[PDB]
Amino acid sequence: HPICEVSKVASHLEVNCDKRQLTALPPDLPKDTTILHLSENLLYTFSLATLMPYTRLTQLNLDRCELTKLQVDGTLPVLGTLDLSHNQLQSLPLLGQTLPALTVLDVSFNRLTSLPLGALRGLGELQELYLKGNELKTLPPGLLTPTPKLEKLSLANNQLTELPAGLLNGLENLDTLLLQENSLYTIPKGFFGSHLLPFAFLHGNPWLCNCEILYFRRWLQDNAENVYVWKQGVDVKAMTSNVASVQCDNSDKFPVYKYPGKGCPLVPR
Amino acid sequence: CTERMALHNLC
Ligand SMILES: [Cl-]
Repeated sequence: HPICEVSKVASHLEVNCDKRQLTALPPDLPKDTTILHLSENLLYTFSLATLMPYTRLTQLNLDRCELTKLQVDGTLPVLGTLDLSHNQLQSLPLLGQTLPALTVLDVSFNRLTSLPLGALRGLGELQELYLKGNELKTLPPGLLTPTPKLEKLSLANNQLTELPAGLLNGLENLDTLLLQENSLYTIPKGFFGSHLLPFAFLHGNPWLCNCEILYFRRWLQDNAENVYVWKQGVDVKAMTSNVASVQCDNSDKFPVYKYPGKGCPLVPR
Repeated sequence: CTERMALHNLC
């Protein structure tokens, strides 16, 4: 290509169009592109339809593109990975009519302040959803009904104050949940359901230790080796398990899993 | 390195 780097790795074709002052998709890219990098351009509006000529395209990065609108015309039947991180999106692109094979969606570090009812409808193959660093306060009911195969979910570093009780319903395969550094104060009873969850990050929330925290206290007991602290810059296999990171607010660091619950339920005596 | 890379041990 005269502008983008093209890197052939056996059958694989990875095209690097990163940081090239592009304001539009270049028109002469290989028809056989597997992976397209469009990071750090200026793609304010981007049309998914423009990528239809690329039949073998499985991964697209539009990260750090000052993107504000992603037009969802047309259909990309083989796109598996879409990275929209570090942009300016003020509402979530609604993609289920467009990317039926999507397994990975990253929209971390945008300007999202809520997700609409049905946001993920039609993304039935989704396995990973990253929403770290937006401005979310809660989630709509039924958010993950469309996505029963979900494996990893990040809501880290939002400003969440309520989680719907059935959020995790029918997630038979969930393996990582990141909820650290929000404004959460309680967990609805039964929130976790009955499936094993190997990695939960729950620290940096002002948990309210009253009788309604008992559910969470008992879950933390049964799951102490599954509760971790996020460390930046490393692999997750490098990170410390620490059930005591999860602390009662207004407490001086009293660990929720320790919560006595003495005299619950509170009644007149 | 990103959250996503970290969770796959690809940092
Ligand atoms: Cl109470």
